[PDB]
Amino acid sequence: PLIVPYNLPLPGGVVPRMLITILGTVKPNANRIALDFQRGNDVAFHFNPRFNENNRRVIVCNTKLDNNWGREERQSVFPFESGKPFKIQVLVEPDHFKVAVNDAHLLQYNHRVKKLNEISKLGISGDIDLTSASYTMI
Ligand SMILES: OC[C@H]1O[C@@H](S[C@@H]2O[C@H](CO)[C@H](O)[C@H](O)[C@H]2O)[C@H](O)[C@@H](O)[C@H]1O
Ligand SMILES: [Cl-]
Ligand SMILES: [Cl-]
Ligand SMILES: [Cl-]
Ligand SMILES: [Cl-]
Ligand SMILES: [Cl-]
Repeated sequence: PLIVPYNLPLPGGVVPRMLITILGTVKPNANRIALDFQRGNDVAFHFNPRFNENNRRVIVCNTKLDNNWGREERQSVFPFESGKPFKIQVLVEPDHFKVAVNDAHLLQYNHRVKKLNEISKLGISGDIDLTSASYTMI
């Protein structure tokens, strides 16, 4: 088991055909999960499931540049459940991050930060027990 918040270095940044796999379990009565792909202080891709935003479950995606959040992209398809184990896979493609949860496609997020080789750390936080965080090339 890993301690949350967890920082996974991505040596030399991300590259198309890099696959990041995160395994864990959502805690009971969870409020949030966040994956933050960082370029220094900037957040290239924030993936943020929210379990209770105005009594709705929603996934918020965004980018933070110079300490300012941009336009949110929201997804109402919500594959997570409190108490249950999950697998998140993030596949880096030339023009998008592609996210699958529990082997089902969820969403894609167009690259706003374009210096892919400078996105060199992934922060994982929120109301989860973290089992594994790794990457490979496909
Ligand atoms: O966009 C991701 C960040 O969202 C904010 S919450 C955010 O607040 C603005 C007002 O500034 C609007 O109400 C949005 O509807 C709302 O989603 C979080 O505080 C950050 O941690 C990011 O998750
Ligand atoms: Cl949140
Ligand atoms: Cl970084
Ligand atoms: Cl839930
Ligand atoms: Cl693409
Ligand atoms: Cl950039």
